Amino acid sequence: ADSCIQFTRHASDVLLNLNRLRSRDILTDVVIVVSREQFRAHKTVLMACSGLFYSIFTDQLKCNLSVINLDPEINPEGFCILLDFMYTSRLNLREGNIMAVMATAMYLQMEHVVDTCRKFIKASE
Amino acid sequence: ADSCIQFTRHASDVLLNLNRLRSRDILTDVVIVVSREQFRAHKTVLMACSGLFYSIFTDQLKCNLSVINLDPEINPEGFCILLDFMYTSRLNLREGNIMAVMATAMYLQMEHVVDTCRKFIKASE
Amino acid sequence: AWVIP
Amino acid sequence: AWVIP
Ligand SMILES: Cn1cc(-c2cc(=O)[nH]c3ccc(Nc4ccnc(Cl)c4C#N)cc23)cn1
Ligand SMILES: Cn1cc(-c2cc(=O)[nH]c3ccc(Nc4ccnc(Cl)c4C#N)cc23)cn1
Ligand SMILES: [Cl-]
Ligand SMILES: [Cl-]
Ligand SMILES: [Cl-]
Ligand SMILES: [Cl-]
Repeated sequence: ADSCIQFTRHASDVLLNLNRLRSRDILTDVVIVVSREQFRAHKTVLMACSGLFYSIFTDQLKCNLSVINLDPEINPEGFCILLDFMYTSRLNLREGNIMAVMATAMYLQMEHVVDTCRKFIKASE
Repeated sequence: ADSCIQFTRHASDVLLNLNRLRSRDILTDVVIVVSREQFRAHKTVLMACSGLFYSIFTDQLKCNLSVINLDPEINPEGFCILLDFMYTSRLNLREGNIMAVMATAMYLQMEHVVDTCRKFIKASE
Repeated sequence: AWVIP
Repeated sequence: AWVIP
């Protein structure tokens, strides 16, 4: 209908609870491997935040995998920062990690993150 | 860190994508049965929005069930309205459904919905 | 919270 | 959108 009321904080409260489930390893259904590092997550949150994971988990074979191995060129800290952003809306962007975060966001297909990385780099030129 | 930047629309964009996955029946992992009606959903979204589903899906046996049957006194339209609220932040509250929505929200343990129902009822007294 | 969206 | 939270 068009007569709905809306609870402003609902979406951010849902995301907070999804991150609490991730911290406690509750109903996590995939491990993402980035070289020597493993990250447990929920496939639905990954798909909802990344064009690459949306493609992977809508594929009729890959949707059933419990482990996904990323390209060896992907930096684990860059992936960790982006996984935290997926679950919190907060991006820990620093001079020492911006190149790795931007490269990881291009690979994961996260256009808003790629945008703010490009803007922060351009401001330092 | 404390030096994060934040993307304002991220949480609402995640919730929109979770609702699109639900509409397309992508990676839904539970069917909620409410008398004669069935509703497919993602356990993590249900837990993130409801004290009852949080208790059910953190139980070591019930976490593995693919079907959950609700109490026969629960109204299917009331449940449908609340499931749509879980996935959108929008509550279709009307004179003809408020009693069923409030009863369903009390059973599901959704305190903000119970609150606005009580306020709308009190305004009509 | 609640608002008219 | 991006802001300082
Ligand atoms: C179709 N497509 C969308 C993207 C994409 C690019 C990007 O920069 N960010 C994204 C962020 C999230 C997503 N996920 C979705 C997009 C549209 N509908 C659905 Cl159901 C999902 C999911 N789950 C997708 C993207 C790539 N291909
Ligand atoms: C511990 N507890 C919380 C509730 C609860 C009540 C209520 O009115 N609304 C809720 C809405 C959502 C939830 N889900 C959670 C609450 C706290 N931490 C986590 Cl990890 C979840 C999840 N997933 C829980 C509730 C009931 N018992
Ligand atoms: Cl596997
Ligand atoms: Cl993004
Ligand atoms: Cl079952
Ligand atoms: Cl609520």
